[PDB]
Amino acid sequence: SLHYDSLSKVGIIKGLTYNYKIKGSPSTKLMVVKLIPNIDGVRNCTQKQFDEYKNLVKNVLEPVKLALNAMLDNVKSGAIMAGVALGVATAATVTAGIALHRSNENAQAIANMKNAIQNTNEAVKQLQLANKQTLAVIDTIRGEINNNIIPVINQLSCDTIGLSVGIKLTQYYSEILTAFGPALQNPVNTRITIQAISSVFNRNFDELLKIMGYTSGDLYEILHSGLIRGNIIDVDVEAGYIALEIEFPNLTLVPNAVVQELMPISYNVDGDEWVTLVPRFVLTRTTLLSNIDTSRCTVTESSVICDNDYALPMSYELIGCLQGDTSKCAREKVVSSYVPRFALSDGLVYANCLNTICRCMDTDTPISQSLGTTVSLLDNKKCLVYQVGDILISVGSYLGEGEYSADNVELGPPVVIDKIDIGNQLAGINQT
Amino acid sequence: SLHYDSLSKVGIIKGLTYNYKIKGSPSTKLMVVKLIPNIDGVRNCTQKQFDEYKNLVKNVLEPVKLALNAMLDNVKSGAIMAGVALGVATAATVTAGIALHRSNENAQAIANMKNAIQNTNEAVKQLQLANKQTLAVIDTIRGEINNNIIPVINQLSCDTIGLSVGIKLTQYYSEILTAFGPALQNPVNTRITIQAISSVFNRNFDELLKIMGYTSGDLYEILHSGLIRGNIIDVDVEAGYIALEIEFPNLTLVPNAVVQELMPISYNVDGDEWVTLVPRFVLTRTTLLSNIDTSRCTVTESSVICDNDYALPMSYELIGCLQGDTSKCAREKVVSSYVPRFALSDGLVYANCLNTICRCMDTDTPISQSLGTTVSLLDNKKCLVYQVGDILISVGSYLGEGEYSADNVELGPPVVIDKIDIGNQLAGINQT
Amino acid sequence: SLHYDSLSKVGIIKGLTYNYKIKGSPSTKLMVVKLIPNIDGVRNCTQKQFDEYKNLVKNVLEPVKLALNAMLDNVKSGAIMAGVALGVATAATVTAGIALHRSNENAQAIANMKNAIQNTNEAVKQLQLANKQTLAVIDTIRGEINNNIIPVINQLSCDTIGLSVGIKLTQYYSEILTAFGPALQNPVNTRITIQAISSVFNRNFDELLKIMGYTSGDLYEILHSGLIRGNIIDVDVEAGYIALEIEFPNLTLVPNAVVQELMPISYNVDGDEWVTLVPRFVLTRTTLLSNIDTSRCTVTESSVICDNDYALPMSYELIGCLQGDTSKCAREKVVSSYVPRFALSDGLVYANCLNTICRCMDTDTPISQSLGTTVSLLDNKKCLVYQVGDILISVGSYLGEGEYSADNVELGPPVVIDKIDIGNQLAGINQT
Ligand SMILES: *[C@@H]1O[C@H](CO)[C@@H](O[C@@H]2O[C@H](CO)[C@@H](O[C@@H]3O[C@H](CO)[C@@H](O)[C@H](O)[C@@H]3O)[C@H](O)[C@H]2NC(C)=O)[C@H](O)[C@H]1NC(C)=O
Ligand SMILES: *[C@@H]1O[C@H](CO)[C@@H](O[C@@H]2O[C@H](CO)[C@@H](O[C@@H]3O[C@H](CO)[C@@H](O)[C@H](O)[C@@H]3O)[C@H](O)[C@H]2NC(C)=O)[C@H](O)[C@H]1NC(C)=O
Ligand SMILES: *[C@@H]1O[C@H](CO)[C@@H](O[C@@H]2O[C@H](CO)[C@@H](O[C@@H]3O[C@H](CO)[C@@H](O)[C@H](O)[C@@H]3O)[C@H](O)[C@H]2NC(C)=O)[C@H](O)[C@H]1NC(C)=O
Ligand SMILES: *[C@@H]1O[C@H](CO)[C@@H](O)[C@H](O)[C@H]1NC(C)=O
Ligand SMILES: *[C@@H]1O[C@H](CO)[C@@H](O)[C@H](O)[C@H]1NC(C)=O
Ligand SMILES: *[C@@H]1O[C@H](CO)[C@@H](O)[C@H](O)[C@H]1NC(C)=O
Repeated sequence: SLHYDSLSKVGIIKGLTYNYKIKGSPSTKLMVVKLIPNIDGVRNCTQKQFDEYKNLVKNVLEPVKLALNAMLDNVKSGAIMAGVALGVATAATVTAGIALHRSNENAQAIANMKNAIQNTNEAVKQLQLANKQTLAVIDTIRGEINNNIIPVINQLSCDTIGLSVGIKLTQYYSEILTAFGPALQNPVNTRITIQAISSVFNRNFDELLKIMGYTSGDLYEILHSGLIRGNIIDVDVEAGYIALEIEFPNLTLVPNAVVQELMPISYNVDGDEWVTLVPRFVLTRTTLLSNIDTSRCTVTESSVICDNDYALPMSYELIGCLQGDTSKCAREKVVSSYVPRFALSDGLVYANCLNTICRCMDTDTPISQSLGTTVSLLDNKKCLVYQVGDILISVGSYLGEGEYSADNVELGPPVVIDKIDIGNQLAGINQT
Repeated sequence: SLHYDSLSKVGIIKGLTYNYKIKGSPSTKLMVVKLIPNIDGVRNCTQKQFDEYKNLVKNVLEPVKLALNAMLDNVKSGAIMAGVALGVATAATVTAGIALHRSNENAQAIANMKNAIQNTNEAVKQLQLANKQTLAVIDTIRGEINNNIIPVINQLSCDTIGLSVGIKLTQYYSEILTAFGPALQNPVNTRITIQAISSVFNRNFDELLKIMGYTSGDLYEILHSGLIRGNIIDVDVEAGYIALEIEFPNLTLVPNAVVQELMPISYNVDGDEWVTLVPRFVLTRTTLLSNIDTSRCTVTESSVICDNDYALPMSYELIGCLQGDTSKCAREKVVSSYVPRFALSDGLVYANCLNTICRCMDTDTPISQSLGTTVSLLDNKKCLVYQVGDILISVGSYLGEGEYSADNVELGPPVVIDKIDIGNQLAGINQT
Repeated sequence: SLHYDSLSKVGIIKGLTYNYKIKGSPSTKLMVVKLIPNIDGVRNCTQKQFDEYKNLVKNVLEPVKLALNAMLDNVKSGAIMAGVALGVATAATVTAGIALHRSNENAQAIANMKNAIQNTNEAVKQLQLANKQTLAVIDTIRGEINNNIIPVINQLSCDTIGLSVGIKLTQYYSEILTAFGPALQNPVNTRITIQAISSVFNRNFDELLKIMGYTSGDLYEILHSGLIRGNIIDVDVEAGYIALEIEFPNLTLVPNAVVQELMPISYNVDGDEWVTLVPRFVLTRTTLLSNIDTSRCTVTESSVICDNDYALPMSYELIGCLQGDTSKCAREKVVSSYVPRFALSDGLVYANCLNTICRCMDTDTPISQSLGTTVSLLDNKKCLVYQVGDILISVGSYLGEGEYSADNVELGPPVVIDKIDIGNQLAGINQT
């Protein structure tokens, strides 16, 4: 439970409040990415280039089929994993293996549609499966032929058509190696985001989502957070395609979990300028404080959205600091020319008026701050419009038992923190 | 003030000297990015796809217009911010809000040109505003229609034209969501680099700069450093466009500020190989040393260019080390097979001749180093061409009071530094 | 030498074993990237735009030619570097300078083919040099003209052809500045990966490799690891091209070097849930342990592939921990809702049955764990199929002197580790 009045006196001002969300239950859609295109219309001119290409595709997929079959043979049917056959695995790996087995029904439904997939002549098509599920099938290369070669085909000789298609087949191959590289090497454990899958399809993830029945504008939270992901459930070596299953997860709101932002400003210590060291975000669960590493999460207007729960333990001293004992708040000296010197909270302005400019516009007078005063509070008790630095701002009233003051503030120890500095410091401590 | 003679004896060799620059005053140009294209020529074939598209654009921009109006209503007219209405903000946020108000004059000048923007039929066009400012207007989609559909339109049926344009409209939409995503969610505080804006325009930032009156080759320092940035000043929901203001800042040379590079090499300690731990870059201001985090700056041939002043405090022990007391310089043991074992400074070579190969080519003799000697200096007093490792090099003369030696060098404490290692070490220290 | 039985008792389970590889000897191929295209077929319509373009290219390359000549003049002929003329350099810089001199023979062979390069009319061409080496020559722009303008040229007026080509020339220029930016500023020391070079050629690295005589599928280890790189050996300012030399290195298997993965799980301490802090990867050389920073390496199915040898020293306490003294293993408390609670190793399952669900399926009974027990081992001595969490798994037999137990496990000190937390903690330690 954060204590805001004692924190503001060491320059820590209450910022925005966000709620906390984590990935919830799954929902899936099926997709096929074709590696071997339908080249009807250019077959006689491109015969040489196309046969070379097909052989390369086969060599890429054969090792993938072996990896997928190796895992399927370790699961029998809930489903039981053969621990001895698998030998070594993480809990996540074992779970992925079981999931692959469960998805085999969809893989078979897709395989039985092989002819419909092969005979598709449009870059994007939707097929129906025997189990009433839909399948999104894409062949980027066919699109490029339909748009760039066919409309002008009567102007091109076969040598030109052959060379032109060969370059297209080749650049597509490079896009596959880049987007699915890791997934082809480890098809059981690797997941691919929708924005990465779309890099094979000219980067058009909006089209892929539309086929699967979604509007991009309605998926902002899971799309932007990178939570729409797929995995390889099957491959067909001779047909030349990869079967993916794509997840569109729900989000779970975590009860009694609040993420609070803190806004540090500089403060005065007998003529010197200092800043207090606290984490930007603090996670509170009912009553307890913990650390939240938001560099691994997406922060939105109202929510912090994480894939999993990333709460980390907070040190004893930091909890003591945040709960109101300022003698435990480590501070660092400011040496650079800029640092935030004011902030707005609940309509009031907190500022270091010894390092920035504070004036009352109603009276055209300067605002003083004694050297023993750490921060100054600007409210509407005496003046409505203040000049703070290069801006003018109107403020509200102060709520409290009496006039705000920061005349006798207990400060924590000074620190210098860096990788090299800690090395030198800790060595000095143990050497002495 | 760095002491180079005592530092070279622990393997720290003086490297290149750079000056220091930070962002200076702004200069701006106006731009409009059209989301709804001019489709004259295909209107009858694309009617269905185009109407769906326009509705999606409207839904994307409406929330942006609300965010922009919400901030404008908090500023009245210098301009005064309503702190109570805003409630909670950083100093940066308040400044951004005031800036938005100031840019409203340009937003109105652009709005009054709405018909000229809508009736543009070229991918890139320059318009004149009533206030004698120019406006750069782009519509990437129109370019694609002019280049890929119109020249072959007599070969295409309407079903084909409809589908072909639909895919283009859709992929453009995806590029907008990726490039301006964060900016549409927070249009007041988010800034976009020119190389990111250009990702909507086929990645052609040179064309965008040319229209705005600049040559890319003359903007290397601010272009490469990521300092050319824009922000959203207005949107037009029904017209389907975003109005941006793009900054082309001047750079400020910081007086008496010098950034000095240090080049660590290994050295000998009684048969073991050690390296001293110092920061690669040290910032000096007149006489004082501080840390500079160059991972956040662009380092060029002669300058270190930072957006803001990022100087950080340096620890007491590290200052003592760098100023000549080598007993304060922490060292780490070398366990890997490679480490720099020599360096060139002021025409002279410093090397660890117990771990690498040092020979005099003039006499074809080996160069000895006693076990108590930390580093050896190779100069032209005795030999002109030296073999150092696998290279041959000519050297200059040594400037000093007498022969260089490193026979009695006081060394600092040994350390091992990592995240896990510090955890274990600090725990051991407090537990004991 | 890792001690696995005592480590499993604090939740550290043996994971996968990888071998260790580093970059070996070089092999090279030559390439030319043309900046000034062959525009035969559109010369009369594009005259204005083309002349402006050529002037811009000249201005970009002139400074590069000066940097290259400045270094060549410091090397005479093994080759000898002029240390005085160079002044200040790292060992790496001096080596790069010597290498540039050695590559000058190839630069001359390329220059003598200038007319063959200029008269090439296909996007990708292979030329023969007088020294029997091949040269890969690319001109992306020519490809775009051959594919998008010529087939429809009778439908386009000159104004249209002029504008259309101008946009293509301009976007190409932007791609060059992005891909070779750093290389043009520092042509002696900067290296470019093949996937970055290919970003000038529509991202088609498979085509570039094919011309140079390679199959992408056979280069997975060096291609994916980023070890296929080139450097600028020459430029021709008037002709408008950059000459590159591209390296295709062999890999060296490091003898007696093994990289071992560790898999941490949670464990019980009197009702609390804790996890032990160890590095994920440990490098062993014959008998010695060291740290390996794999974030700088590519991890493949069987190998860890690094550019250079990145072994780092390991602390005394961590070695003691890993070699069997568990009182030296620092631990951290779990506060988040998820943590791995089991793992599979050598067919056996290790689990924390106080925090997850453990049951025997053969008898349909729960598996107990006393509060004083740290971890539980699930083997086939009593039950074949276990339920662990939400999965079912079959297990093998335990190899040892008797029944596995973890009743009296000595634990190391508790820690909280973060950047801020260490700052506060170390300050408290020195202040007290
Ligand atoms: C652990 O605590 C000790 C004692 O405070 C630290 O040693 C002292 O550190 C200060 C800087 O914080 C040194 O500053 C100098 O003090 C003298 C006063 O004699 C003043 O004239 C100088 O201008 C400067 O301010 C002080 O010399 C130094 N004391 C000694 C005996 O060396 C120590 O650095 C702390 N350890 C860590 C890792 O922080
Ligand atoms: C703080 O200082 C103490 C005392 O120097 C450190 O304890 C000692 O650390 C060394 C390694 O630096 C251990 O190495 C061993 O020393 C014995 C000599 O008895 C030698 O035969 C071994 O081959 C090895 O070199 C030494 O055992 C250990 N001393 C004790 C009593 O355990 C301590 O590690 C330092 N703390 C930190 C965080 O650095
Ligand atoms: C270095 O060691 C000392 C001594 O263990 C640490 O001080 C103590 O730290 C613990 C937390 O680890 C504090 O926890 C509290 O203990 C009281 C028992 O009196 C209990 O009732 C509370 O609920 C809570 O568990 C303990 O108060 C504190 N001791 C004192 C005198 O303040 C110190 O934090 C360690 N330093 C570092 C950097 O770890
Ligand atoms: C290739 O096949 C198409 C479709 O039947 C035909 O129109 C074209 O003339 C054929 N080209 C050659 C060289 O046979
Ligand atoms: C569409 O409009 C254009 C321009 O007037 C015309 O040439 C074309 O024939 C029209 N197509 C149809 C299907 O009406
Ligand atoms: C440009 O040159 C080509 C090739 O000789 C010719 O066919 C075309 O008509 C010329 N165009 C003009 C405007 O002279």
